[PDB]
Amino acid sequence: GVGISTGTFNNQTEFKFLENGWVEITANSSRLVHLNMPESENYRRVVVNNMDKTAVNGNMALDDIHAQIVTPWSLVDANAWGVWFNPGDWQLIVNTMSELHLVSFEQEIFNVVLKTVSEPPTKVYNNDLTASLMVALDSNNTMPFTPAAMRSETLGFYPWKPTIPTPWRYYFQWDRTLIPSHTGTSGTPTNIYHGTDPDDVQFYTIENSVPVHLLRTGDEFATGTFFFDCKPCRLTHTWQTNRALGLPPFLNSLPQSEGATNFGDIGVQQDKRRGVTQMGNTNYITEATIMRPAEVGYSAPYYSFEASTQGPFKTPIAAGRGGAQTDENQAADGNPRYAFGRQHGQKTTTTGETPERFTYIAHQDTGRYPEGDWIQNINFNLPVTNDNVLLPTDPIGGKTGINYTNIFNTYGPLTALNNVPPVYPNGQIWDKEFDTDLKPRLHVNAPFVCQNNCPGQLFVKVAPNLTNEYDPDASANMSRIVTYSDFWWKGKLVFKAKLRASHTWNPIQQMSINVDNQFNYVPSNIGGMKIVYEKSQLAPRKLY
Amino acid sequence: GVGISTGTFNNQTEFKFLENGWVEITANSSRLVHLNMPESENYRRVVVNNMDKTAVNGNMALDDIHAQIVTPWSLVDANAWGVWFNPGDWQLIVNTMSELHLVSFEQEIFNVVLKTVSEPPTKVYNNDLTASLMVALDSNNTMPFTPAAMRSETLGFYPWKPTIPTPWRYYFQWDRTLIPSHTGTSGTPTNIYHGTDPDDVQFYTIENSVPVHLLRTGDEFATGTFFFDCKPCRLTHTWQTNRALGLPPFLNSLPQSEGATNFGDIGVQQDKRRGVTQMGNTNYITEATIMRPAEVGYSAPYYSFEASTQGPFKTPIAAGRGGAQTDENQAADGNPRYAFGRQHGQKTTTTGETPERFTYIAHQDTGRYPEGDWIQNINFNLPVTNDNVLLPTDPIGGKTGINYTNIFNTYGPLTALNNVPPVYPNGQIWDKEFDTDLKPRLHVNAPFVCQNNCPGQLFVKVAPNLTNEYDPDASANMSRIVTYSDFWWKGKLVFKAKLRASHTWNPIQQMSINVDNQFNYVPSNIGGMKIVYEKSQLAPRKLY
Amino acid sequence: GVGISTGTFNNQTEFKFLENGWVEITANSSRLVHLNMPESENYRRVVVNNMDKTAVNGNMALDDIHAQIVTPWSLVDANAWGVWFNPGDWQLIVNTMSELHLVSFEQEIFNVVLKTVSEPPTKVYNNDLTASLMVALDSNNTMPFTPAAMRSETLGFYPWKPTIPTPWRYYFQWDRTLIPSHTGTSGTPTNIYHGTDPDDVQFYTIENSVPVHLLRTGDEFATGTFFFDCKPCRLTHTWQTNRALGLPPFLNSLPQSEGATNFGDIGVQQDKRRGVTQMGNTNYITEATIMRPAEVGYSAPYYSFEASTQGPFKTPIAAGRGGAQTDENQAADGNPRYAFGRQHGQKTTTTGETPERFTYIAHQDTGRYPEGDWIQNINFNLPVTNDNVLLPTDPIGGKTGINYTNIFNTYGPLTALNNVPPVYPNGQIWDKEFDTDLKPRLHVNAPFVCQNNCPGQLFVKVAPNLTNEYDPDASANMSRIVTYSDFWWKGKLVFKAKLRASHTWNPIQQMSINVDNQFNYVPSNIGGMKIVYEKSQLAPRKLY
Ligand SMILES: [Ca+2]
Ligand SMILES: [Ca+2]
Ligand SMILES: [Ca+2]
Ligand SMILES: [Ca+2]
Ligand SMILES: [Ca+2]
Ligand SMILES: [Ca+2]
Repeated sequence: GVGISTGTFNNQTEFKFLENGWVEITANSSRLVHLNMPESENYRRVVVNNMDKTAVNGNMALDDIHAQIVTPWSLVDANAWGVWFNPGDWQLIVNTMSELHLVSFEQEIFNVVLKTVSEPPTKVYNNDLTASLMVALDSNNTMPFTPAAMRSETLGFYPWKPTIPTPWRYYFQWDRTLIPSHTGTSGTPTNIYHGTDPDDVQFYTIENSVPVHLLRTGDEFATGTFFFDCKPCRLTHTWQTNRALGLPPFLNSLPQSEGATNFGDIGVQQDKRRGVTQMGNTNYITEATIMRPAEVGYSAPYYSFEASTQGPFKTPIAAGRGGAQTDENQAADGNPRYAFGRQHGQKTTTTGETPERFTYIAHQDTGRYPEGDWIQNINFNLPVTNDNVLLPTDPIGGKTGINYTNIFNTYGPLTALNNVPPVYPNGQIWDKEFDTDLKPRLHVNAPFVCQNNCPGQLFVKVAPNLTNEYDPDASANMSRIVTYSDFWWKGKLVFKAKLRASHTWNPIQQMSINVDNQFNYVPSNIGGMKIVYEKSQLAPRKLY
Repeated sequence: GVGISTGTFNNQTEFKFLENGWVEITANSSRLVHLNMPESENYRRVVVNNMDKTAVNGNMALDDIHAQIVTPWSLVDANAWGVWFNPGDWQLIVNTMSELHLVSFEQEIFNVVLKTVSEPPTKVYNNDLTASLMVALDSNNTMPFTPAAMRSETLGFYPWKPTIPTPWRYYFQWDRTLIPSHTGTSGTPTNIYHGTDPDDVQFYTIENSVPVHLLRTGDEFATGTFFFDCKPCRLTHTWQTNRALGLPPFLNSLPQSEGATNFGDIGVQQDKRRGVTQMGNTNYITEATIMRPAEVGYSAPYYSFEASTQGPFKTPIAAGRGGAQTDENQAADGNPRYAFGRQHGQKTTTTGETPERFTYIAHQDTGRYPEGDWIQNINFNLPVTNDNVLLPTDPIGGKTGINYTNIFNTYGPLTALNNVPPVYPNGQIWDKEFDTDLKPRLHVNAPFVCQNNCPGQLFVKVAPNLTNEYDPDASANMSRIVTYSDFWWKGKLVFKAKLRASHTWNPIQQMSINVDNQFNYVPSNIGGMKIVYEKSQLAPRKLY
Repeated sequence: GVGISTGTFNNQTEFKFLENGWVEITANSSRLVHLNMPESENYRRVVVNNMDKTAVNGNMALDDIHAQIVTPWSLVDANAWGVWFNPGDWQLIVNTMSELHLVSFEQEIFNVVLKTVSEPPTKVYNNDLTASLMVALDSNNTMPFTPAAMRSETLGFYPWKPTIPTPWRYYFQWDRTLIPSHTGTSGTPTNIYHGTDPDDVQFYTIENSVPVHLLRTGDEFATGTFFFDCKPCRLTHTWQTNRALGLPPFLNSLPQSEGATNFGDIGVQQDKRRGVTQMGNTNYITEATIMRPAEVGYSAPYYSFEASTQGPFKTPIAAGRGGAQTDENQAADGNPRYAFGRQHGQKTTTTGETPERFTYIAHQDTGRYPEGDWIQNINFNLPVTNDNVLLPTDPIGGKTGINYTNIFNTYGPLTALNNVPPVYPNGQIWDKEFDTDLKPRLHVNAPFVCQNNCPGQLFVKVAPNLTNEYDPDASANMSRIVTYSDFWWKGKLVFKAKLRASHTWNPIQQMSINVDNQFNYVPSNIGGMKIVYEKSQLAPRKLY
């Protein structure tokens, strides 16, 4: 009914402690989504082209060619930590728990309203009570999956501020070639957009693949409750790298007085020691030689682009880096860098139109430091001669800036690593699994990955508001009455975490407020706000 | 439904006499609350600063520094005697009863309506039937408690006049220093606002702490019925001060003829009398010496400011004063002074913008008269020499205007006193108890204090009315359609009083109308009105 | 049996999460108590006397006279946080919970062993399997209560290090006088130890008041399980001082641009404002004038010694202080200062024999800053003249260093304050209540206070090991065989805490390890260790 409300705004989280310390966190989100009528009621296929840019020689990475079907539908996407937990709850979940399990997820659209604008320099807005807002929910997932969180196009992270959905659009198959080159490269590299291969053509439309519901003021649509099925994320980090795995060499000479220079001592000739190693040659048994069960971490090619059918692309790393030898200044390939607008973090009161960025660097020691790597000649005669050793300092291919470690992959049967950690408050939450016959061991964008099917996509769109003049048989773009619309949105994501227990004697790391961050969690005398990213795996944990 | 009313205006009290004379007074209140859209849809943190003023030297008391979170929500507060009883009922409850007990309290919001304004010099108002009024009810009390009655910001005291709620805002932790000084004080006293201590930072938002309900014309929200749990107020006053406690000395010579100068007479040398005293020294047993069981009242420091973390503040007194030696002209520390606007008392037809004030002076003799105090030397040799006596006339610290009684506290185990009386029609009714481990024996602002939890707070706010243009990703303050709203409010406060009985031969005090006040309870030929404060503990009562 | 163990060393804590988040923390403690034979098998009455010291004039505070009954029994006391939680668990209990409730407490003595020493320069130790260790347990509390934790004489805070019980001794009634004096004081002040008043003489002996159990190797004694009955401690702190209580003045001019100097503004003449105050005089309504319900905190006399029967003693304060204006440098009367040895904190590897000290300064803003206090003349005419104001700068009694605030007590009916917080790891846990007819509202040494009866005291003592020569009828101190003894001790203290929930948007304070404290929770290359004190009420909480 017009004068009747059809739902309830609620943005309240709820920790429900149960038996055996397994809390049941119920995060509720409500927002006031705002929505205008499409630029055109049509589906368009468009090609983005920037030859000129990549045509520079030694500029291949700045490639941007591609094609896309530009649907007239907007997409309401709430997949991002910043939509379900304020900083206050994120500090709770991160300090006290150890593992999170995604459980359900339900959402509805209530209190819909549609209005229409009129001139002159004085616009006038009046309800159009018979108009309709279209909602459609691709539940089976006939529609291609497009996680908005990857281009900061999710929902507002502040409950007390309106928000908006993103215009949906998806990738359309296209061939394209482009040969790599540096600056000194002579001539012109084949840089061409070939076109399309019919065998891979796929044009989707909501109309034909999903049942669209029309809603009027008095209406309201609510999805069902979906239950995720997939592995538990953890909120602990490991630090033991292959070098701190096992039983330490038994010292024979323990130091006799406190002193930053009083080191105990193994006390046994490197080649007279007992133990095991994989070096059939020597009899040396050092910390870098002894034999650790397997290998934490792996070495992968850095800033290497591979390329197929549609063009060059970076070769994703799952380890990253980190360390007393990074400090974000040394931030290398691996550590993800988030760039975002005012809706999700950047100081609202901030003008100018430059994104806000931060490079997340996890607490886990499982990435590598290439500098220290090296390779010796099987014979193993040390001190190693220059001819028998290949360092990260020696050039490869003849390039001064390229070393062996730059094309090195050490990923093998004995590799062990962890899944990407949650990145509050800009990270994705769940991601759909690849429909390939052999799937990845992890997605580098999401902590959780629905095994079976992921929740479906929810699309909305303001129904066409025809005037009194209209003739389809004409080429002229139809003309509609200006009509925008506002409606409320409310989801409910429910994870089930497990409490933590202290095993150490020493206290551990804990997220906390200090005289230094103190002002990142309060608004400005203007009403300015901002959400500063938090790390999510504070406490350590034995790996072996 | 739009064309349907959803409630009933009722401002009618009801005394329901039961068995054993224990009436059940049911005061009902209805008002037509009026409400505009927030200045900004944001929460702001602001600091009030008036260095300049307190920077005068000998001006510390006029300090006004502090910080506050300025929420975009209004608060409907009906906590004040002037909202539930007209003068007519207040005369009833005060003349015939003896003790009041707070019992329940329920309230609802019915008949909501939202409108929108349009130009030119001719404004035009039209219903926006799809718009929504937001109501939220912090029942658990997650929200900080802010009794409006302390700044005359409660609801209208006249049922036949519209009214409005107050913009909510609460105190935000902040340090600050300021050294006391008088005029002759040389140099500059450390007068600085230090800032904030993170460890005490608390930013609350309704959105995240309470479920907000959206209402449309056809909607209506009603809270539940809460049952207060706390001590009974009384409507009698005591007069016996330590000097009229017990068995009077037995007179030996009763006067023989009427005469303002015919005093009877004890007839026994002050040092040959029998009885008890606490003066191990002397053998004198006068009315000022004999031993009364305990001590009615206590002496406290007057116009003394103490100071902690956030600045100087007056040290509240719970006794006040009063007497044939006050007459409000002598009104000292203790007696509260109320200052208020047209909504609650000041003559409506009165122009100019100066508040209306009155200093309430209770009927109970339990305060003190410092003038008459004094201290003698243990030896007790009278007439007391100047060296053995310290009077309220002798200067302390060397200040001509400061005497010993000015820093004197006589509050001790034997102290007895009463709880603050009801102050019609500007006084608060109930107050929430301090969440401290050791609580006060009384609040000096409320007669009743909920032991457990006090009724929750009700906040309302006009939902954002977005136009057709809006982009969150921009720093510019959003722009909304002008929208105000009106709705009805109705509460029901139910106390349960007990009737009184005459024990004396002489009649007692009674509130009544006379040729002198006669025109404070009728309107003016203009429609002018006003509510004059009434005392509430008319009849006397034996203390011991 | 000799070759049979009679118990189990266990120093393991256990958090048992139940329904509604109310964990059940079970702290277990085991230690290897070590014990020698008494210096003499007799009870002695001794008098400590240091006239000479206090006889200095202006040295009264350094008084140490008293008498004591020196029993031949040792006392095993485990009353101290440092005995039940390592830092690791203390960080858990403090960061995640909100209130603790003491629940039970049981303890036993198992695996007893007695040995005996023999010469020459070569001592030889041999089991004396028939010898006996005496254990006695004053359960009814016939014995005077002596909490060892007040002189750092509790049990070892490290499970992997042996420990020892304290020689028991208790206060014996004695009169004594001593007149206060400063340096310039002429002549000699009456400084005398008067002796004893028979009417207060009380000589207690374990033998006559408790059943002593003899134990041999194969024996083992276990007490019962006692259930404490007393109030819950809290792990939150308040910050609102009278100045941040209530509804903040409604600002009329909110600032228009971010700026450390952009303060909003009340915008209404200090004497034209509405509201309530207790100043019958003026019409000013400032933040230091308006009327707050009651008064958080109280002002008490500082570094004031009172004196009765047995001599001068400091007048304990329950508020302390703290603030941006203390920093421990300003640490004044109130904040307790702990001094301790290697057994409980001081760096074990540290030589020299100076105690380790730290002044605990709580997070709660409920103490005062005397500097800012002041008093005005009732008339209230500001700017305040020097004659009408008495500041903390003006001398009292004629002493340059004494001001009015130095003898000021503002404790009155309206006072509100909290109970002392837990002081890890040197603080006492429970304390016995005074057997007075009117008891204190709090003990300043313990967070918990058994209402009924406190657990009883456990005393141990090595039974007399007579030689072949012995004649009681002789004055010569008997002669025994040298005999020491070792035994194990194990208690189990069980509190029941309640989990916490986030209400704020901003994260809160949390105990945590950082590059700065990092080495206070790990041992030294020598085996050095130490326990650094932790604060226990991290998170804030609305007071009103
Ligand atoms: Ca093909
Ligand atoms: Ca690390
Ligand atoms: Ca602090
Ligand atoms: Ca009177
Ligand atoms: Ca006596
Ligand atoms: Ca503080």
